[PDB]
Amino acid sequence: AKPANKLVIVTEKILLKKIAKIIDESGAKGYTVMNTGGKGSDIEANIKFEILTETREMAEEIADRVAVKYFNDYAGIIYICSAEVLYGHTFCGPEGCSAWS
Amino acid sequence: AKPANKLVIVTEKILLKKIAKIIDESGAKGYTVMNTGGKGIEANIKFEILTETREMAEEIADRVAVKYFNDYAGIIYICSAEVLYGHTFCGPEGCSAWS
Amino acid sequence: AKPANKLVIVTEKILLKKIAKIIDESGAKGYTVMNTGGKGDIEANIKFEILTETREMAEEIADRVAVKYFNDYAGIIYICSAEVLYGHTFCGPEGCS
Repeated sequence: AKPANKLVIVTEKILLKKIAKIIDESGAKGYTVMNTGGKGSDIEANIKFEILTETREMAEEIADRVAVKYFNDYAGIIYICSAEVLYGHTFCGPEGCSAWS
Repeated sequence: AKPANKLVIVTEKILLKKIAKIIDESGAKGYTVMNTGGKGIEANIKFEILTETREMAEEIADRVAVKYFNDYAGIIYICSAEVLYGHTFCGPEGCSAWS
Repeated sequence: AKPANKLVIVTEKILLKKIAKIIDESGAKGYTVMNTGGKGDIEANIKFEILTETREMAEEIADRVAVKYFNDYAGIIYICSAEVLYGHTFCGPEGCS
């Protein structure tokens, strides 16, 4: 297994393409996005991005860049979880996630 | 970053408003909720709630489970998280960036 | 609370029923699945989340999904720690004590 940070961004849907561009420019290999309901009826339609990164640095760079650009003006939360990647051709490369020295 | 507990509730979709009322009364600052599927594949719902303490998370879990989960299907679990940004979660002071 | 392993699988939507079969055959008690998007334009994919009482059960699901599909279909599998607080099926009738 390969260590990873899982970065989660929950914010306004209008920001979808701008945030995707930031993730793309970061070096992260990819992302998952989903429609959510958010209360922060007063439920509103949000989006949630999930990004695995190999380093905590990469995750903080994405978080910092999203927040600095948008979070004065738009509601949002960004948080980080630990994770281990078991399989993932792009994340782990072709040697896979359980290579030996 | 600020430590958080992430409380997840997966349950029947008919309980959405009922469970949202409990979360709103708890003092948690917000929640996300999403439409999901479970083994029937039948439509259900998933809430995710960040709390500043484990006690707050447990109080929400206890109240939801006792009120509904002896009558409706539901599962409640908790994970650790660290919050980097969040005006409402961390407050106007921010998420303690040098901690 | 009961310690648990949270296994997540993100893969192509066409695989939904075939992955669900592997989860069901594993001994896992159930799963949540959702429609998601991935970098494409974004394109549609699916995400499963499965809680298991042991690590080896999670890995057995991961290994079986990757060996059958991941030479031919895109996919990522990862694992997180969790604790279950309430869950009649996961914890048994005594609860998650």
